[PDB]
Amino acid sequence: GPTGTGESKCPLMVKVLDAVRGSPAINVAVHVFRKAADDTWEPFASGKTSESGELHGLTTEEEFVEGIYKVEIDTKSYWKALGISPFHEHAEVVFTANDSGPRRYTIAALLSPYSYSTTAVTNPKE
Amino acid sequence: GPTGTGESKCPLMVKVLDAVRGSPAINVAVHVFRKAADDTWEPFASGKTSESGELHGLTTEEEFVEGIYKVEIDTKSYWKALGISPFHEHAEVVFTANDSGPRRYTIAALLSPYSYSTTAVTNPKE
Amino acid sequence: GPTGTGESKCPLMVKVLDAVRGSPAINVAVHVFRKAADDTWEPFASGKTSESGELHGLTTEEEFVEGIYKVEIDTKSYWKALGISPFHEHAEVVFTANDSGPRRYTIAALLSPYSYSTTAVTNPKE
Amino acid sequence: GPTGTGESKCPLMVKVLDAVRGSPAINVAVHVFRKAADDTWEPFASGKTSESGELHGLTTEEEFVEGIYKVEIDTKSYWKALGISPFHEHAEVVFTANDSGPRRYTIAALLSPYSYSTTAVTNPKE
Repeated sequence: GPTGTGESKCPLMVKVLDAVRGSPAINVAVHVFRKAADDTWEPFASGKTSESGELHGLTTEEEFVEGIYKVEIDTKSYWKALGISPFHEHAEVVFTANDSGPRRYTIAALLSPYSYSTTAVTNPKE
Repeated sequence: GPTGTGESKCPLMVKVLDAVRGSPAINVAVHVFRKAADDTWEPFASGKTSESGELHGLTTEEEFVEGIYKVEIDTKSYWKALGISPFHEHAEVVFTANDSGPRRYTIAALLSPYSYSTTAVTNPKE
Repeated sequence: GPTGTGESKCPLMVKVLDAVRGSPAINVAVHVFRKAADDTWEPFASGKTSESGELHGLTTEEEFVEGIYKVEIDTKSYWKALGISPFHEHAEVVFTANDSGPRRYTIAALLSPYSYSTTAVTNPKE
Repeated sequence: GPTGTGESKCPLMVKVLDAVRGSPAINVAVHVFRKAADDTWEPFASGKTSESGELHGLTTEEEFVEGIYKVEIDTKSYWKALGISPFHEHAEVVFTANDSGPRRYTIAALLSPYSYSTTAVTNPKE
């Protein structure tokens, strides 16, 4: 579940919440990509949210180098399973991650069938 | 149609959206209040949103004086009518109307059974 | 800080996030009221968010009986201190809390100077 | 003024709001894409939001066929222009345009340096 391509002080964590039910979004698949040298998206890490709606251990401090990363949340499969025909195919969060500043990231996403918000971070990890 | 009290160049407008169905929240009750000297809420204007999810002609420029206002939105009757169990009793937006600031105010509300956003203002008009 | 009128399995917790800075909202004063028998708001508990943007220990399982509670977040003082003139006087969350179902509550609030969202819960506590 | 490609009864419209200043996001670049057979994104329509934060006449009913669309919003250049350091590279909305569904689509985006919401649809018109 909440795991991926690494284990460290958790430089990248994802938390998904369900705005219709008032609970975390469990079993939401997440795919992380890194912008490759040839400008394409290279697959970086993936997992699914736990019963807490969280995704941990996706990567590691060493592996998480500067770059443009795309965090893709499969919202569609999530609503489908619930009996709902959602509007979005998925929710994507694209950002630059460096060395030069903030180096631990909490990407949060609040889900509604026709809407979603996404917000980012704190500082060290907690 | 769906109007409040006074009709003319709208200094205050309300718009409500349904994030579950992806459409405007139609026929929603909104009640506006002004804090009186003894700090109690005196009814100011009221109305129900139209088929477009908007409420206009609530008040007028001469009537809308500086002060503290409360826009209360009956969110619960809305979800009940749809058969979804909601969390909130209602949504509220409390703000100070200040002359040296913008004249026109659009209070936007995006609704979910367990969550809501509220955003405000602009200046010239539509 | 994150404390109030009780200590238990945390039936009521509050977390505030800053959407402009990407961090938790620290030192945000929170006031909780309970609808009184005579239909007025009786003060119930209060505190301020910690460095994590969270508020714990506000109440206790025994003290937190069925009722309509109003959670008031002093967003205005928060932005003022930051050098910003916000739009809202505060952010309020009004809901019924029972015995008959969900009995642990996490009220979260994401803050912007002219906007704010609020969402509620999970189930047991975590 | 601020238009995309084809002009007439708008099957797709975009509106962007600034949650920091409480006004429309003016002069924002939006690029629309259609997934092609080989699953690559082919440019479909583009434009900059007007003084009202809207983008109209992007396409036309005859042109807007069923398929998967991507609306990319240049959020970063927006915050840079204001001098605020943002988190996201840009905002994206990926969705399937399906005939048996509504015809008109308004993609609404509410922006903050570290957070964004996106909501959709209605049906008849304005």
